Amino acid sequence: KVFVDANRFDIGDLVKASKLPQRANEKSAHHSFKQTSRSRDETCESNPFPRLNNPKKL
Amino acid sequence: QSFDIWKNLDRIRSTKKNAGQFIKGSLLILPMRTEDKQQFDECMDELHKYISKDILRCYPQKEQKDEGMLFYIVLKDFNILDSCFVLSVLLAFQKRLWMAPSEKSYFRVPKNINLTGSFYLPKNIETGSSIVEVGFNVVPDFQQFQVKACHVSKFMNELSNFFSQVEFGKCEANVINYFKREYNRTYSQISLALYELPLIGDGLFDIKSYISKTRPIIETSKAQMIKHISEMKAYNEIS
Amino acid sequence: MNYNLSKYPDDVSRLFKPRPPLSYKRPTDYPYAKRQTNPNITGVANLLST
Amino acid sequence: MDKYTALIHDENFSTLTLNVSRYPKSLAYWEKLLNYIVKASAPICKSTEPQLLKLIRCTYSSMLNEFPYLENYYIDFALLEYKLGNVSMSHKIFQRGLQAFNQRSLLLWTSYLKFCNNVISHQKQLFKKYETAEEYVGLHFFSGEFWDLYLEQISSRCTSSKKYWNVLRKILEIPLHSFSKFYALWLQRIDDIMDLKQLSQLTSKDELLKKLKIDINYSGRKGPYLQDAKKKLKKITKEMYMVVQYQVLEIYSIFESKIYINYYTSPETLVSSDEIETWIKYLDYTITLQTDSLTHLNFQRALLPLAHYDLVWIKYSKWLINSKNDLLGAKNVLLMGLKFSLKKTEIIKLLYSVICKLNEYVLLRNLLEKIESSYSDNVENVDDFEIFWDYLQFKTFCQNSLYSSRYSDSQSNGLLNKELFDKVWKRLSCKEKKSGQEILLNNLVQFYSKDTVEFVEKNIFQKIIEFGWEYYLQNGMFWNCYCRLIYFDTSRSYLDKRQYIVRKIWPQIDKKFAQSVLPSLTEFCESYFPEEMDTLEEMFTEEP
Repeated sequence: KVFVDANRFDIGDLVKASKLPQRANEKSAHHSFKQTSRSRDETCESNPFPRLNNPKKL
Repeated sequence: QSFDIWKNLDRIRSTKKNAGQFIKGSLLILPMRTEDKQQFDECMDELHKYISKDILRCYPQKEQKDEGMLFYIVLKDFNILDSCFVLSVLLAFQKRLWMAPSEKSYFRVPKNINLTGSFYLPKNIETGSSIVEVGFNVVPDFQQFQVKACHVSKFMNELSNFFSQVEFGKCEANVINYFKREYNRTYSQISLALYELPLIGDGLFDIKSYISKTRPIIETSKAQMIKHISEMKAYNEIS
Repeated sequence: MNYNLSKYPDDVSRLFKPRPPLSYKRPTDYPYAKRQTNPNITGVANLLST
Repeated sequence: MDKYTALIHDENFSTLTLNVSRYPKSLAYWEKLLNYIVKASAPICKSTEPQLLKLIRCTYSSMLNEFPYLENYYIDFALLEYKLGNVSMSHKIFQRGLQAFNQRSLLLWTSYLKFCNNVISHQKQLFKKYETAEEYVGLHFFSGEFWDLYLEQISSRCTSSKKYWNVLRKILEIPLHSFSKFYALWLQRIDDIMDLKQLSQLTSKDELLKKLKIDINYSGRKGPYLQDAKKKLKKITKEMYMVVQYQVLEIYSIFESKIYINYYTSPETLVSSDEIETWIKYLDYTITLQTDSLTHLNFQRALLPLAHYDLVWIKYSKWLINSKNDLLGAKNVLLMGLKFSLKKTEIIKLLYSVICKLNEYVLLRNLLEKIESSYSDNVENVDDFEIFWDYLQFKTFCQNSLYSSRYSDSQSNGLLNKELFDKVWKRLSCKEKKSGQEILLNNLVQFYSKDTVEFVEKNIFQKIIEFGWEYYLQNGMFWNCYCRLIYFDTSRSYLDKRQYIVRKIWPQIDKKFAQSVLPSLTEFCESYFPEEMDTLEEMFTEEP
């Protein structure tokens, strides 16, 4: 709700609004990775133990 | 010197180099508790006679506990002496009940006792020992001060040496309603934290799903410690 | 001023930072409700006699 | 029907709200309730239904009054109220967020300053807020973002460029996680200097003239002398780089590499065995350095991951007692540690002692009433003995100090005041259901006088015999205590106390119980009566 930068309440609508049309098929057909859109509706229950899901050291 | 407030007070009147003219916008709030009200009212009535009513007010709380009354003592616009007089009288009187139950004279302070308590000043002070500040104060606006266990004469002496240095500025008119509301919020929070002392397991924690969420990890933890002890036993063993 | 609606790459919109916001200093003239030229313009038939 | 009435007649709302109102301290129910109310207004703007905005505000305010260490929800509630039109409320939301963290949180200062840059529009006031944030959360190990934000505002507003050099020289001595960027600023900004009058931006001209043997007002050929100047200042910066690199790399290699979790999470979460150990070592490190803002900050930083554990609440309070000697500070730390920690017993036991040493006894007398009223005047029947015994010791201290001594030779009546002895006897009457009976017995036999011991022997021990209760008759500690009461009485001579024990206690114990009573009574008779050991062995020989 804070760090995603697309679900922020102040600049929330602007990021979705200025995404751009992408009227090019091959623009989306270039990249074949995942999008990883983290929703705003997520809760505390998922990932109950943070160490066991494999963490990275700083 | 002596243990009579008036001799110490006339000493601190004579020797303190403009001990009279007061401190601009100076307000001090000292919240004090008593078990019985009728012993308190005699001390506060004699105290009220000597000090101007505008300078010193006593705000009772709503009597929510109904057993221990919590009276705020507020000194607005006090001199360098009035503070010494009121603090010596009240700091002795709230400790008179425990140590000297027989003497019973509200302006003479017996020699077995030492003055110990705490008062609040606003944060917008500029200070440019026996009275120290606190770290980690709990009321969001005010600066808790501690006075640690002195004679009556050293208390007067150190209160005058302290209030010479300090320099107040520009609070609101009803900041005292803000302190009343805030201190009552804080002790309502700690009372309602003591009311959760029985109710931890299943009272409000949905233990039925928490146990099922952290049962396997306690089990793997116990496995890892048993493996640790067998590994450490094989490490220490001469064999 | 963290995330931009501008088409230009974040590189180009580092260049177009504005100045800091304008300080508030109180107005010195008449507000928009009270702005009027003078009413009570008196008559003209006084002039024609004397 | 509108959004509010439609939301109320929905079926999920009663279920989510009843699960929140049944289980308050579980966080996932609160977040499910909150996401449902926010999704139930799919455009949020200034015209949405005011009966529903009042409910979103009550939900967020009540959650943050329950879970006050949730950093991200203060930011989110303040940004919601900033969307809804009023910045005046969002200032208050951030400021109670900082105050519940006692001003030492990095994330709320960073988000509050990136908020406040837009809306405060008065330069000296915004810089007073940055100086406030500096003096609280400046020396944080990850505060590179705060200082870089501060230098951004200084380089965009100010026209003097002296304040930049000042602030950057203060960055150069702080051991930050990413100090090499704040050194590279200083290096390229020395290298971007042009003439000799600008070397007084760094330090004073006499410091240069003494320490580095360099004159600003050297007029002549100023090419080689300026290059000599830049090389000597770069050498001094290299030495200060070595000192900050050593301290940063030491903190990182030993302590800060091991902490993985820096966030509040929820009251149902467990912190690893690794990180309890490295937070205790890292606080013990920090206390040695004798920087006080960094020590309060590291304690308030360690109270995010394990606020509830209470290891820190006690360690922080004992630091305020015996290293800095600020004892009301250590009373307030435990008063705030009651609200968060779930294992309150060790804090209440230390708290009683701190309150007694401050000579604030009415606060103790009032604090005991909240425990003896939190169980509804029935602390005598509490499950955990650890609460009751810590209660009863300080209640006995107060009850001796109120009512003067009732017995002779100046003896305060201890447990045997008629108000406390009832609390003792209602717990000795439960007989095996409540734990810790032996310590009540063993703490009731220290009187060592005539009429005091006569009271104890007439009221507890004789009455346990008279009721004939099987738990205490069975148990050897009871008869060991009932001998040790009489034998340490200083009112009897040797002959009458020995004859009283052997003639009128030892006959009363039942021979069917002898297999449990004899191992505890044998140690007594072997320690104090080696002569009368054969009598005790022949009272319980295997053949009658």
